[PDB]
Amino acid sequence: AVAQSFNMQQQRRFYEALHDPNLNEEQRNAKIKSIRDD
Repeated sequence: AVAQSFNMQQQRRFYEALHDPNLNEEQRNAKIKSIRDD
C-alpha cells in the first residue's frame, strides 16, 4: 500500500485518542500524528 506500518494495531489507541475527552487537544493530536507517521 501507501506504506501501512502498525496503523491497524494502533487503530485502538488512535480511536482512544480521538474519542476520549480526558485526553486534551495536545495529547490527542500528538498521538494521532505519531500513529499516522507510523
